Amino acid sequence: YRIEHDTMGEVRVPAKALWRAQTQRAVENFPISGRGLERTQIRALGLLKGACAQVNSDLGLLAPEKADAIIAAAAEIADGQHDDQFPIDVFQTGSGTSSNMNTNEVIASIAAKGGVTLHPNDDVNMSQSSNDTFPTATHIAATEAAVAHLIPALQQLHDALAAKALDWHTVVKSGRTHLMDAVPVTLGQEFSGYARQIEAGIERVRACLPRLGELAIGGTAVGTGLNAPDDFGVRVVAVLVAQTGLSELRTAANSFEAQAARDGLVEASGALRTIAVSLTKIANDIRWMGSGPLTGLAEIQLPDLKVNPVLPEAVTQVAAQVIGNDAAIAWGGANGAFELNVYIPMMARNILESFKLLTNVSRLFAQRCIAGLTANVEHLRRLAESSPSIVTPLNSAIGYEEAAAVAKQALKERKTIRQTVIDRGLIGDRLSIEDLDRRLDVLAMAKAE
Amino acid sequence: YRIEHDTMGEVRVPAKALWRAQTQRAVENFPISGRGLERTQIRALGLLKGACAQVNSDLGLLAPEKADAIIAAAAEIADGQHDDQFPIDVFQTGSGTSSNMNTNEVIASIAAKGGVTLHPNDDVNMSQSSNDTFPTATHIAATEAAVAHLIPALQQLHDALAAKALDWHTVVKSGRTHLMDAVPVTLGQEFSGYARQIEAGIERVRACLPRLGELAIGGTAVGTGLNAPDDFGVRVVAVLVAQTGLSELRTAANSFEAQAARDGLVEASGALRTIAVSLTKIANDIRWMGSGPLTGLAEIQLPDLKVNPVLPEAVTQVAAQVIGNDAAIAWGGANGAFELNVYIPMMARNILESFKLLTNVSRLFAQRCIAGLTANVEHLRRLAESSPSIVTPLNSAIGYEEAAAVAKQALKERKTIRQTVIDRGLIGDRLSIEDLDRRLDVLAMAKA
Amino acid sequence: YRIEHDTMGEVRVPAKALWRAQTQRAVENFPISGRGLERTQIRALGLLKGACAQVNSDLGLLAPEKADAIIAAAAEIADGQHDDQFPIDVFQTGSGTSSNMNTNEVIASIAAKGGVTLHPNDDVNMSQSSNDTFPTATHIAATEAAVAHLIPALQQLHDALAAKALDWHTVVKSGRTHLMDAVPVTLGQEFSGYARQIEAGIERVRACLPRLGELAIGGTAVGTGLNAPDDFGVRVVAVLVAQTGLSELRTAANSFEAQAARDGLVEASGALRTIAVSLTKIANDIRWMGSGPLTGLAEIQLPDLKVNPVLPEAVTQVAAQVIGNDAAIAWGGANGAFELNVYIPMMARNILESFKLLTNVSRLFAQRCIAGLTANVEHLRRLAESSPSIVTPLNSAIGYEEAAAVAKQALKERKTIRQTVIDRGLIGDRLSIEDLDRRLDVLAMAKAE
Amino acid sequence: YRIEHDTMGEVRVPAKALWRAQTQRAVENFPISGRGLERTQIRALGLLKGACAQVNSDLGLLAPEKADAIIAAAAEIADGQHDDQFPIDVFQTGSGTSSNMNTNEVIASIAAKGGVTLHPNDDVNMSQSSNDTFPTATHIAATEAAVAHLIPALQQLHDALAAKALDWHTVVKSGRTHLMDAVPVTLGQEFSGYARQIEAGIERVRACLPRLGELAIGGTAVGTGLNAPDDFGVRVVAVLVAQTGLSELRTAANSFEAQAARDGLVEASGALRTIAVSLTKIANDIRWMGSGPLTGLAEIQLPDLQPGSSIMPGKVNPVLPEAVTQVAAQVIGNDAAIAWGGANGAFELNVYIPMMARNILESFKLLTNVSRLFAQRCIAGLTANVEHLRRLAESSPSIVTPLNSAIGYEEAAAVAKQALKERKTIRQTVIDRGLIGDRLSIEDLDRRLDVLAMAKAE
Ligand SMILES: COc1ccc(S(=O)(=O)N2CCc3ccccc3C2)cc1NC(=O)Cc1n[nH]c(=O)c2ccccc12
Ligand SMILES: COc1ccc(S(=O)(=O)N2CCc3ccccc3C2)cc1NC(=O)Cc1n[nH]c(=O)c2ccccc12
Ligand SMILES: [Mg+2]
Repeated sequence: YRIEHDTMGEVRVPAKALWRAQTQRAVENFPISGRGLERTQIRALGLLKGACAQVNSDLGLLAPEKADAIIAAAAEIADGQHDDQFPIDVFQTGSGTSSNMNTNEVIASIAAKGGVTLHPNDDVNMSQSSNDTFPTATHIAATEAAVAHLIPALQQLHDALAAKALDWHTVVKSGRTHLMDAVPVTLGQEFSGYARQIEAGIERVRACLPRLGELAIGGTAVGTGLNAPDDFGVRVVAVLVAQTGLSELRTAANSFEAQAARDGLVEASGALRTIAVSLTKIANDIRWMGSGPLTGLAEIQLPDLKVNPVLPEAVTQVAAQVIGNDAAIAWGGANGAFELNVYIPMMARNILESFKLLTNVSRLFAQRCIAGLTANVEHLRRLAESSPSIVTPLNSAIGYEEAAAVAKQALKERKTIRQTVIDRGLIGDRLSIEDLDRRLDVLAMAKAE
Repeated sequence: YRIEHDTMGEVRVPAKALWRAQTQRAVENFPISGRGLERTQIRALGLLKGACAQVNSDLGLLAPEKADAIIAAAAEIADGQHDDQFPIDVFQTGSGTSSNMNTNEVIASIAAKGGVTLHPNDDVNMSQSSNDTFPTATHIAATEAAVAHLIPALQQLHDALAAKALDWHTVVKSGRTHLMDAVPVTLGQEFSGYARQIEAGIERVRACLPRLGELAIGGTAVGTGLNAPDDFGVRVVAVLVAQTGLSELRTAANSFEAQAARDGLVEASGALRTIAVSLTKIANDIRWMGSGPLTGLAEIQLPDLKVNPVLPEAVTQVAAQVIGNDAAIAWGGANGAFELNVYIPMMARNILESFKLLTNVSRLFAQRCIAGLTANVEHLRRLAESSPSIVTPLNSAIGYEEAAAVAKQALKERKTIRQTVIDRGLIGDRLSIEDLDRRLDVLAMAKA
Repeated sequence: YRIEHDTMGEVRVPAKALWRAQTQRAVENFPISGRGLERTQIRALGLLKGACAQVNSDLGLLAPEKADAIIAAAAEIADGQHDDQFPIDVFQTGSGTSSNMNTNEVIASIAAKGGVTLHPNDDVNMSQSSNDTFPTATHIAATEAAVAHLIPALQQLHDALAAKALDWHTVVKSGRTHLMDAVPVTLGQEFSGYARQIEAGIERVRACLPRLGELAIGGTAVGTGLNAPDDFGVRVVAVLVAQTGLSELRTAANSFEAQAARDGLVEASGALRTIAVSLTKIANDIRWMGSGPLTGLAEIQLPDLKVNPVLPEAVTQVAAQVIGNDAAIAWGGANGAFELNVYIPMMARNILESFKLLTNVSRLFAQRCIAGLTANVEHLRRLAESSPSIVTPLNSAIGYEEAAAVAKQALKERKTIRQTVIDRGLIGDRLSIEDLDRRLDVLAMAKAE
Repeated sequence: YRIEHDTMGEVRVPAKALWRAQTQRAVENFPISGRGLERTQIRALGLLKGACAQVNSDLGLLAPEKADAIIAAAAEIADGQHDDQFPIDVFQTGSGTSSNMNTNEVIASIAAKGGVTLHPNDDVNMSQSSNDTFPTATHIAATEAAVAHLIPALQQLHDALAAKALDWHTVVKSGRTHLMDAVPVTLGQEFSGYARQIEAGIERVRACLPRLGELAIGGTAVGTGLNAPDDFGVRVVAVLVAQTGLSELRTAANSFEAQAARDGLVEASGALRTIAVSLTKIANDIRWMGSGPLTGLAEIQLPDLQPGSSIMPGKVNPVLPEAVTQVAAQVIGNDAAIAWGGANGAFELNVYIPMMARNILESFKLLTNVSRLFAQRCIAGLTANVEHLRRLAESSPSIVTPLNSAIGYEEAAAVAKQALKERKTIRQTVIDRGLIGDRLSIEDLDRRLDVLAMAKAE
């Protein structure tokens, strides 16, 4: 234990900890979840403190020797060497002040090892406030999770779904509407639908990026930029864009909206919620198609990990969590007051978790489920050919009444419509075998080649 | 009190009604909510039936006499002349087939009044299925609601907020963070923030239009187009765009996705929910600013309709409704199976209600609350003159070190920056009283 | 099109409208949804005004002739005679003061026609405020909906599920876990699970009644009872109980909690949301059981209204709406300030609609779906007797290696496990035909009563 | 590291790991959240495995030396000694079978260190299945969180709010409706409302326990009890109640409902969501009451807990109401996830258990922890600005009403007008208009304008 102090007085701190007194106060004040900032959030805070020290150096506001020590410690934090030094709960002051101070105190302690004296709030927090730094880090983490992780993961799932659409282009089967037998489709067509749902999901994430990428940096305490250079924002963003390659990061269109609200996180959660909705439909269909092996639909076989549909269950459970996280994000989003929205840590936890779950589960689903599905091709075609649904094209030749008798007999004898029409002696007067084969071609009915 | 014949018995229908037997069976099957389709949904079904008859006539599949009569009846339906011939509950067969058949039967009856006999299914439902029609009318209605009603209403609200941001550009007041006294801002700056939130809301709606506008029409029963002309979708969409002026209506990118899912309504509801979140923050700040006149902030006076903030209460209640509607839409969205999402009538009721509530309340908020707000300028300035100050704007007069000493002593002795500079005997050749006041001026601190 | 004079100016009021100037201004101020109060809310406002006039008369505060006029007018409103006289939008002032005034004006106008002059405020609103009346009417309406309408409807559905569970006691079929074939159950056992879900739903509704039936009446503007008799609450409640027979109605435990919050509505919506969850599971299984007639499960046939499962679709759509309404109620619930929660009309619309939809859809589901279901008995037994899941009790006789071979051949050749064991020549000293029959007794494996 | 053999080949496992092959496959199959079971779930799985081995011994199905070794290992898990041996993701197979096998394997590995061979499946999973175990452990954990932790934390907040209600019994202030000035109340009355909200919240938790405490144990794979003793459920329950003292644990009313659905978790989340709604109203009113101290309401002062700002050095923030409102938001989100998993079961099994368990147990923990912090570090230390509140109440136009019968509603309205315009008290404005006289004495006025009497405190 070692003694430290802040504006309010003196505080006991673990002796070998890189954090200081404000972080220690926050440890004692918020033992709520036992969970702190994620690696992506810590990395974001590191990048931002580095970019801030760079621009403060560039405007000759910060001595070069201090800027260099900050930039080196900030590199260390962005790299992941210091996660053990961020012990503050997610459920902290709603501005993220506490985690901002955590980053400043940890950076000061790293520089102190290299023999450089930094003041956490006069050097490491120079030209900044808690109010604009913690939301900036949150939007950097979210932008990076959308562009570098989620979109590529959904592109891999899209590609696995589109590959199946192609492989299964002629695998004709019974359509189902309302869960009841309908006119024919192909597994390919169904998988082209699933592929479109994920491609549309990528379009929805891309459409939110012009507002997700907005950074509050330079707005200071209330959005006015008081105590910061007038161009602090555009300079810090230019450093982050050059360092990350994330061209989507940009200065806020309005510095007050960017601090009074987190509407860009609510907007983004909407896209993730819509993806969760798409993945629920895709995973449900796939587990139903794999159902059996005797009493279910037995259309396809899932790869093993009689196989339980374990990846569909993970996907549907992840979707349920994204929906829950979405409601929490919208709740925090609505409840800002005046110059600041004080639900940032909670909203940050939820949107970053939704990004991570959808990313990881989309890759596992694509690789370990979609890629290895095998279709019961001949069985699917036999059912499609034996369905009362395909008798309609026969009504003009044999009449409604006889069409109905053919469907009833085909079902009762478990035979194809073709073999029932022959069995009933309808060939000859009503139509020829050539006519029957044209009318009952289930692949032509599916309007596939 | 006319009696009709159904293939499972007899059906008594009201004599003034234009619907027939299938619609009456649906009236009897689903007495759940006692609410039917809204005007918007009736209109879109009319628009769709007129367009389908036009293309069926153009392809020579439908005798022009019959097409003409369908087109005439459909135009009446689209023009709101029959909003009382659609008695089927919202909570019906999940394809919306019942409401589809309701539209077919009303058109048949209207045509019969002008001497033309139409079969509801073979003529009025020609080239269509029971599964591609109701989702098409739903996306027509939602696209029209977004483009012709919501976006203009939000633009009216944006423009009222932006007008106030300009009026109040130099109306200094105290900032509040965590509800606690903060450095100065202007009422103008806060309104510029509100205006940007509504502008971002319009951008959010605009961004969903490429998917909201996708129509299933031509996909038929399962998305394959069986029993429809190969170009039915593209030709119908072209007629609908021509008649409505809605360039946002488009053929589905994937005919299977367009019927297996309603992801477009889920996406759109997300934009409306975000708008509802923005509107809550704006309405809440405005009622708080008008709070009192004695026990509140008393920053502004709302127009009187001791004024209760009735329009902020209507806005926040609408917002709550849009959040609930949004949960219902997503729930229906997720629960499709194979070739058909069967939550369409419930998802339609919820998205179209969210569009209508946000449109109506945004116009009312803009016109009957925002436009008439008056600022208590002298009160606001007195709050600004009570905000914390910073020593930074003294740096050039006393130096980092003295300024640092001023901040420390102000904090320790719980004094203002201004009084601490005076008490330390800093007034003199280096800093006059005029200079200290100009350096710490509250409007300058707001950096307007 | 008759004319009324208002302080603000003249106001035109429709001819056969019983409302006055304040209601007309509200119609002009809030054109938002075009939907007004529901029949239950209007009846509750009538009930409350009658009981308030009865008590003001009993205490000597109101002339008997004025009290008699109010009680007669209020009875007509509570009888559903004036549902067209409440034109104000749900999205009105959040206390519901506009609707309270609407009731006062309608009563004054009904009394005017009988030669009695009532001041809407001074007489019909005597001892009441603008804030304790509308929530009192909401809680009366909700308590009545729960006790008189929803519980009976749920009891009807319970008894239909229980009746099917009894009729299907020995209808052995293949269990399903993860949608995959599992050891046997009966249709009866599954229906007994659905019955319990609905019985537990009735328990959930009964459990919230102690707080749902709490009435704010007598609290006046802020909960203190200023401007009302000290015993007004207990007196009006005693009249409402004696008149309606709703013993669940009670004074609020705390007069400030009853006006500052609508927590009892949020609690009740949670019970309705749980029922919506139970109904989703029941309706989804039932439509899945009736899927076919060829490519689906084909366990049961639903009665007509190849039959589409239209009532399970109505049920699952109602469940979605109840879930959405539940989210709106909680949102309004959380957002009260100080002495008053100003989301009452929105919360009232959503709770009373959830009660109505569940009541109506439960009765339709019980009568037109559940009562008429018919099981494919012989077919269910044949699949149960043909399932690889049931070979485990052969292990002690022929070994788990030979038992796996029997399972694989039964499935490939679409034969019963019994016929496959015989076909493979396993009958003999290690296994008698009677021993095989005991081992593969699928109904015994289900362990029904 | 150390090699093992599954029936799908060879698996590598951390050396100082007590889990075996199947847990390591699950670690490889499901890298989704990087978050595993919580301490309460692990303890519950320990309690259940020990109760099952006791009953299997009692019924003579499991050799006493095997049962004692499971009981000893299961007690180590329930005591929290092996909280690092459960690496499987929450986002696993929907039954919880992976986490069930994790428990069986860690128990087998603990017993091997003492010279006893346990087959994870045949001995540690005896009479149980892959489907009635995990939901049993979830309901144990959730019942224990409700009765042992949340209800006492709520009672502590209730008691802190009630003590303020009593201390502020006579602290008169203006009421606020629609955020506008209203007739007088006391700060004590408002706090009595907050107290009643938390008390009702405890009633709401109590009312769910008869169904939250229902255990699936003994139902086996599909709810029929096949491969288990007919009375396995009542016997395991009898042991769990005797050992834990948790009287709320009971065998399910219907064995199919208990595995096909998790409606008890949905029901309990509704109670927690209602508490989150109450806490939102209480915390929002409290931060507003403490707002300012110069530009806000300044009704009360919150105890200081850390510095708020560097730019504005002396600024102190309502950090505990902020933590409470954020926890509330998380409970509402978690509640939507639980209901979604709840509705989506199929036939004999609801396969959303691990996700529903994570969300309900977290809601219980956040509400417990934040309720105690709120009671101790915020409510207990609140101070009222008594003179400020009384001044506003004595100057309120709302209090002129009881002058009606003495001077007329018109003259009363002029007193309000004048007092409001000239920033004076109603009592002084009435004197300043020469109203004191024959029909209104100076003590009659003091009696009529008694603002505490107008609050009507019991
Ligand atoms: C999950 O659906 C199934 C699962 C397995 C099997 S199987 O290959 O193992 N199988 C077992 C039954 C059987 C009976 C006679 C001849 C051959 C067979 C072969 C069939 C089915 N469905 C059907 O038998 C469909 C069916 N057809 N025709 C009917 O009249 C009928 C009546 C009621 C329900 C369904 C139907
Ligand atoms: C919805 O599941 C079904 C629907 C209909 C029918 S039916 O009665 O109309 N029918 C069609 C198939 C058939 C084949 C030979 C002899 C008779 C029949 C009769 C069967 C089924 N299920 C099955 O055929 C189940 C099945 N059993 N054995 C297998 O190896 C297998 C392999 C792949 C997929 C499924 C399975
Ligand atoms: Mg004040």
